[PDB]
Amino acid sequence: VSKGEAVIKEFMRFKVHMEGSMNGHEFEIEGEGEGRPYEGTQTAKLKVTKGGPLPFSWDILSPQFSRAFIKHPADIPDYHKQSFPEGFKWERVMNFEDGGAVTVTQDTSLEDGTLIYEVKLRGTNFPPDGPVMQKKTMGLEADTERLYPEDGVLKGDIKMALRLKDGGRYLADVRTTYKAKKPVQMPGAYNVDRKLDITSHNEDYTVVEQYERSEGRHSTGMDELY
Ligand code: NA
Ligand code: NA
Repeated sequence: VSKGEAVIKEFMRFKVHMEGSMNGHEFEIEGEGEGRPYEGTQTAKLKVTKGGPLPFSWDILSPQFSRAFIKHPADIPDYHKQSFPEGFKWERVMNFEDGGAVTVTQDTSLEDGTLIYEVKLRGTNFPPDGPVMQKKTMGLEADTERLYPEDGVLKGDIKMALRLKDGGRYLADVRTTYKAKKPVQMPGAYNVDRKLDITSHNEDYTVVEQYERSEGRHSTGMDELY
């Protein structure tokens, strides 16, 4: 626990705005959320404000809507919670098994006690007849982010799996750098286990609600072939 880290309260709200494009199609999202940052739980309500109804799966967007809301055991310091009031940024690459590619950048700030999220997304090389652009996915399976500290940043990697409507999994590798806007006490390497659910949506996905539970843990031990 660091001095000033109690600016992240037991209950916190956020506002989010995304500007994005998928295979050259521009869109925008606006939303709001809330959660229990020390319990690792949160919800959000998102609305499509431009480019709707989206001609692609919501599951591409859902992991882009909140790093203050991760539970930690007592001996893993919270990189993101310590970054306040200044906050942090992140830079992500998603590489899908069929060659779809997504670059995402994000800014997190704090204004009058509310967390402010600005997201920029560019997706390219999605097969037009693939499960993303045909809207044939059915949410994210629970996954694990392996995080390690380097040069005052955190580097994360996720083996991500989207459920397919017709059965089976559609995989991605998701690599992200997380960058505090000031120096903070760094954790060791550790894992974040996560389950993100779409709890409700209107028929055309112009209004979407999501929930996530995120928990930090140690690894038990890595660079093995099998
Ligand atoms: Na998160
Ligand atoms: Na879901």
